Amino acid sequence: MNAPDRFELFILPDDVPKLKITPDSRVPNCIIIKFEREDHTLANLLREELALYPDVTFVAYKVEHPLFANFVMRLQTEEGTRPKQALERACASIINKLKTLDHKFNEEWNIKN
Amino acid sequence: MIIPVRCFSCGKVVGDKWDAYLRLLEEGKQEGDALDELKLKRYCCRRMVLTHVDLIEKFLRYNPLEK
Amino acid sequence: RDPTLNKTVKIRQGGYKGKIGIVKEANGDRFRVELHNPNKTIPIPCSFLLIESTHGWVPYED
Amino acid sequence: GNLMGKRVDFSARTVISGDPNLELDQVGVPISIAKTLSYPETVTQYNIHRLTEYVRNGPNEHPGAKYVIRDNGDRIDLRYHKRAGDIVLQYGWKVERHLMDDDPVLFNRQPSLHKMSMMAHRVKVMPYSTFRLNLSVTSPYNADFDGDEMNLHVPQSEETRAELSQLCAVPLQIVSPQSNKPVMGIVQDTLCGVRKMTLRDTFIEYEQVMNMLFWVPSWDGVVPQPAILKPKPLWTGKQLLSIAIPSGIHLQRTDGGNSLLSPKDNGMLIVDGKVMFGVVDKKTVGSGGGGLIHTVMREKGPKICAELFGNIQKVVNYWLLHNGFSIGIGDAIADASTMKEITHAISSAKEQVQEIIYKAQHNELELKPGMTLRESFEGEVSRTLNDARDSAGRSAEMNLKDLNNVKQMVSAGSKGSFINIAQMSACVGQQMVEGKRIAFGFADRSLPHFTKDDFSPESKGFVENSYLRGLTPQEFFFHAMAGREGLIDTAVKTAETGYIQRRLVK
Amino acid sequence: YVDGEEEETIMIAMTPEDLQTNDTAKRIKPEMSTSSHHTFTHCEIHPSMILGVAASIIPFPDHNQSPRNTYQSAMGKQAMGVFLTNYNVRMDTMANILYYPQKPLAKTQAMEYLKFRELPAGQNAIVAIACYSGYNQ
Amino acid sequence: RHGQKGTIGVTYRHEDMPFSAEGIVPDLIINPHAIPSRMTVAHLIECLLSKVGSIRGYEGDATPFTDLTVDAVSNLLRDNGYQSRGFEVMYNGHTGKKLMAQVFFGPTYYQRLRHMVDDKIHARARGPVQVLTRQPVEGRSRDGGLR
Amino acid sequence: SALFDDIFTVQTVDNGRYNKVSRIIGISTTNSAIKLTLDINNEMFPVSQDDSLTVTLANSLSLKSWRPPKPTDKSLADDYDYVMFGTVYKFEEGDEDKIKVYVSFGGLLMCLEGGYKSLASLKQDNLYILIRR
Amino acid sequence: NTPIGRDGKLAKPRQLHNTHWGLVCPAETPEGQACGLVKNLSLLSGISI
Amino acid sequence: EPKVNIINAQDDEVELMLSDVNLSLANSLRRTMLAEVPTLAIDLVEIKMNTSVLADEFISHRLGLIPLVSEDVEEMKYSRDCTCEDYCDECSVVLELSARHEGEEGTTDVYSSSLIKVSGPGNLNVGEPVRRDDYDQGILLCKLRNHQELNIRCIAKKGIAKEHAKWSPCSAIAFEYDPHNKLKHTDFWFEVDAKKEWPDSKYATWEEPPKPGEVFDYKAKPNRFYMTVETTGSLKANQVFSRGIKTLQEKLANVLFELENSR
Amino acid sequence: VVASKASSSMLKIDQRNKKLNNRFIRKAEMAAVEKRKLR
Amino acid sequence: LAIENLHPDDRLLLVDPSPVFFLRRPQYVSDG
RNA sequence: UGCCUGGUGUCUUGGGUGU
Ligand SMILES: [Mg+2]
Ligand SMILES: [Zn+2]
Ligand SMILES: [Zn+2]
Repeated sequence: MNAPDRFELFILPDDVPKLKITPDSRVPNCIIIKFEREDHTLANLLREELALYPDVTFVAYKVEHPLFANFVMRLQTEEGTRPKQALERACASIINKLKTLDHKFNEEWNIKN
Repeated sequence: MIIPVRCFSCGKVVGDKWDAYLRLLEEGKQEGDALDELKLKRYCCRRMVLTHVDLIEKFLRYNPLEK
Repeated sequence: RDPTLNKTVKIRQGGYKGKIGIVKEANGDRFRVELHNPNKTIPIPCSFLLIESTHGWVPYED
Repeated sequence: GNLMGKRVDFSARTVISGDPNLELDQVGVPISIAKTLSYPETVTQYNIHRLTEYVRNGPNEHPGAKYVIRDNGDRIDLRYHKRAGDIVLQYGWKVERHLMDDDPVLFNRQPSLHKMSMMAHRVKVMPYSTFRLNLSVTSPYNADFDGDEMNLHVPQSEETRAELSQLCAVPLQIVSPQSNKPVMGIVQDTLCGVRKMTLRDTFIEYEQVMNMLFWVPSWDGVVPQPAILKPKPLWTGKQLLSIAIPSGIHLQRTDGGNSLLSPKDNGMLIVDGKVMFGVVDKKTVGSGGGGLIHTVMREKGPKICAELFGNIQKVVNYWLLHNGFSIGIGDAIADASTMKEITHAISSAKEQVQEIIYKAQHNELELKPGMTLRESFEGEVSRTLNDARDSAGRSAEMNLKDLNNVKQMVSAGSKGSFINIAQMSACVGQQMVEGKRIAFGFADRSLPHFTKDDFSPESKGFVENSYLRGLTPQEFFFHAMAGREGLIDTAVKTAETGYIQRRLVK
Repeated sequence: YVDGEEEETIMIAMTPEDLQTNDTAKRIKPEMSTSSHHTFTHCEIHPSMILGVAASIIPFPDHNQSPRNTYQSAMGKQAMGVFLTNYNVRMDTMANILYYPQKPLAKTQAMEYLKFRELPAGQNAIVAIACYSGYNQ
Repeated sequence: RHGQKGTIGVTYRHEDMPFSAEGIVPDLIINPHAIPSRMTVAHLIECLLSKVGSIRGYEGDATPFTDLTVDAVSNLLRDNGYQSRGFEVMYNGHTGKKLMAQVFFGPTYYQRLRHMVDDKIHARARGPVQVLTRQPVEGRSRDGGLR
Repeated sequence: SALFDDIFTVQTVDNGRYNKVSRIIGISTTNSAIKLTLDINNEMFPVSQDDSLTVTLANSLSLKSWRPPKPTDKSLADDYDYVMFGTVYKFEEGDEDKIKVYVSFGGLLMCLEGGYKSLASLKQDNLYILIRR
Repeated sequence: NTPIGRDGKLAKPRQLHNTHWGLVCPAETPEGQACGLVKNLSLLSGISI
Repeated sequence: EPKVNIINAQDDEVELMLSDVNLSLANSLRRTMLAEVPTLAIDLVEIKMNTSVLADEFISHRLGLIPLVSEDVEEMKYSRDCTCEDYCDECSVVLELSARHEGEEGTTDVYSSSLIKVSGPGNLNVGEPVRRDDYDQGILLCKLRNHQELNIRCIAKKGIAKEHAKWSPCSAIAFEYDPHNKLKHTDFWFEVDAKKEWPDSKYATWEEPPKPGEVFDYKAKPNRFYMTVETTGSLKANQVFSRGIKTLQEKLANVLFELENSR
Repeated sequence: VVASKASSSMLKIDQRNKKLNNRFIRKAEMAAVEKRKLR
Repeated sequence: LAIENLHPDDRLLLVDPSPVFFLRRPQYVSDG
């Protein structure tokens, strides 16, 4: 009766932006990123990738409520680095890791086929 | 009522193994050995075939309402 | 007087493509159609409907 | 039935559920109930644009409206209006808009025994069909989520809304006038997890600390220095808990005359909102007086005290989610070294009762003044058997390790007590019906499986076994008799107590 | 057959093992040392027959606190199952039928005569006891 | 079957539930706090016996007043390669990290009761009233009011 | 820079209830009547009986939000094997020359008994303890 | 059913007596007003004809 | 830097070991394979006649759970993203079932082999119900006696397991790391001795047990992950793994594009 | 009646299982009672 | 022949690389 | 131009739900 539609977990409304960024003025060089229609799958990947960068001093995320499909991430880098550049570097690095993983799996599967 | 298509817990397809399970039990195999022969390892899958009660054989005994 | 009221309709676009329903409210440009598939009623624009007729499905020109 | 109390409009009722992610004074309202109920808002020049938007949205789209009421009192129904977009709102009209977020609503559970059973929450519209409560408010309502239902009443005026938000609001009801102590505290797995999280040997890595700090809504964006800086940065659970406590809170407690060095990590010392030592448990964040909640309410006010519940719950719930906690059949089992002790204690008690029986049968028994020979004999036997059960339970409890889950739940105070451990592990004990041992229902015996005139402990309702070990049929029947007595006593005393309270109130 | 008044004058043994004269898990039988000797006249067929229809569904009822047994006896009459095999041809005011009934894995011997194996009213779920996210308190 | 009634609090998908090393996710998670105060040890014993029975392809005999002991069931469970007390090392669904505490885990017979929320939810703004007293009628079926 | 410095010999090591935390008791070699009761993390800085520990107390590591230390910077902690940071919650100005300082490193407690002259400078809000072995 | 009703109630009729052994269920009884007054036959009981 | 080592390979399950990756990446890969790889499943049932003893929606639910071959589902489009009025051949696959019992005695079993593909995308290997062999009858759908007939027309669409569990390609993904507990990520409950009361992991021989005199290593991180991917037959194991990787890459690329277009 | 093949197979399985249970359970009980007696 | 007809010493050669009274073999018709 | 509808018993009894 009051159950929401299941496609609302991943289908993005037109008026809702996928990615909203607002600065966090309490500490220097910090931003708050709000991801819509995402969950732990992308969030944990990004967080653990960014935690290893020497120029990222704080990274965290939280899912406010399990019944709503979104999460909010806090990122805070050194003085030299803008946080959005660090986020882009994390995304590209994970993409390269996945690409080489796929290549190696294909090689191994062909060998053992 | 009738054997479920998928195991509730994990999702393995167990709906195609009811007839084979009955055939194996007919030959004198034990229930554990019959379930092992069908390659049902996880006990979540084993409970689906082990505890299923086949009620459609009782519903079919009633005369059909149309012809 | 809303000739498409209480008529079987089919949805051609959106998240409910190809679902049969019956029009319940016909105020204007926003039709309330109950779905046969789940037990619920949803709003839908007139452009998204295919009203059944004596010869197949007809778009919103009934 | 019609003047002192009557049926009312603008109300709802449904099953309640729990939500760890709700503030203390928030209630989760289904969308259908929010659409059905309404609040008449007067059109002014501060909200005419928003109210026109609501009127356009109609009675089926949230946020929406159901009626428009003119100055003369005529109602315009928006379901049956073909020209809803052709309605212009004049100042002074009323729009019966849908229930929206942060609307104060009165919330109630029956029976309403005291004034904390009706409190005003703030609405938050949510999917699915159950009311949702922060679990700290389940104590004043005497509610749990096994099927209970609660009532919601919507105020219909500005005056009534102000009264609800300024008098009956949940933060204002934390401290009760009945015993000048808080009525809401940390409960259940939050209590268990704040005990486990604040142990002396709980250390947290940097990446988990960052997540735990971001979860605190009131955190100021400064990460505390770790307790251990080298070789590896590590934080203790006490630091992450002190993050949730507002600054300027001082609390000192002495448990069992402990020193300031606290070898057993008991007692408590909070300096400027930072925990120095002491495991946080029921004695600190419970509903008792003089605890952390009472101190915060007296010092900072109802708003900060209400935020304290949310902060503590969020931090502890995240930590416990990523740590885990369970209970199994292995937690109700004691080793053979303890089982032989329990068996020896029970056998010694039975031998003592046998000696008392012999002494009474040979007129060698001392008589307690004011009681007959039979009464004195029965009292002595009952005391001996109760001491037997207590001794066996104490042995079982001293056996248990620190990793035992039942011991952890009992130590935290979240659920259970010593008697539960004793009965699950050591000995169920003596079953009493109407304050006496099992009577002689048959002709001079309790069951047809005993010989006549048998006063042995097992012949009059002493369950020697434990729940883990299993009960013999006779013990099963006697224990069933005792349980039936308990059920009857509850179901009978409730009506008498209700009548007494009604007379007192009148 | 004996009734409630003839039972006053008989001596019953609980089990056939009672007719003749150091483990931490097995239960303890009554010592019954008050009588030098016993002359039993009857023996119980099986002690678990003192339970009714609804209480014969509980597994290990002797390991439970008795009010919980009473609550289960009450709640077992509200469990949806398959009340009859001819539910299609019946016109009842209400009827609830479970799609996929399963028989219990831990059953009792008294369930054989209650036909609980043929018309069961539940399912075997994989249950985990844990404080996962705080939503099960 | 032991008086442990409750209502669904939330539903998680397959990938959000905790899982064991062999990929088994529970259908249902209940709080540990239900056990100690109510002392339903039969719940735990039934779970253990059902685990052993489903592993070995038998049906457990839970008749009361028998010679079955927990230690025999534990020996049988240990012989099959599981922890004798029923615990299992379980991983976190969100992050994949091991849980620090092992989880009691096994099949148990649950039954669905007739009381569903959609048959109890009720709200009223305005509606029919009694003819004699002009107060809201009684009943959810009649769109009545609350007392 | 450093507010206290000494060398201690461990008399007793008590594990007790916990697994990752040990109580150690030590007396200064150069000066008796100076005692040190301390909680340490076993898994990171394991100690044994009769060990010799160089204990140093400082009010700063130099030579507000915490950040992971860059490999390029150098601080006082580079010379030691175990560094903790805590708050002083009691400074017992006791008898003629009996002074007790209680320090809590996030729940891990330390008590330092000694004469007034040695522990006069330890009247600070927060202290670092640096242990070398 | 025991037709003692609600008026003039007492605890003794509602109790589980020793002589109930083997003839009525010790565990099965309703809640509230009819607790103890409504009984269920044991699984081997009979009624004389 | 990442490495993959395959232990066992089959059409339906692959057992492999990942190394030199973070735990988060392996868990995200597991979650993606479980609930974000698109497959093909029956989503609409039009019941032209059903005189069997099963309810119409009972049979509809059973049909939705039947796995269909989803090899070329990438070329296929989502139903909501297809501009065609109604359903075309490029966003849906039409299957038809017709079962009947002849004679006045006996019982007829309706299997998933009776589902006949009527229309679908051109030359795309999608829609056919999965069969173990050429002589495998398949999933039992219903049973019929004399004069009972089942005549339905089903439409299959593309979706993910987030929307409904019937679109999940995997059954259960076993996942495991650190068999010998060198990282001390779990604390072992015990009664007497924790070492002999806990069964050894099935990969315990793949890693050297810790030495008796070894100290705890606080600098170590989980490095080798053992995971087994089982499928329902709609997709092969290698296809599931590769498509999970590709889906994760697409998600990250979408995030990157959003960031770059935000400015 | 003309029972279906599945029902006939189930009946045969039930008869076999009943016989096997009646044998094995009785044998196990006889084995256990003598041990409990000699203790 | 069966396992019973095997020689006791040859039965001793059958070593796993006894029934219990509380594990019944499942049935479908029950009784009554 | 053919033009759209809100109005719901009572009294007993019985079985249940949450305290
Ligand atoms: Mg309740
Ligand atoms: Zn399964
Ligand atoms: Zn199309």
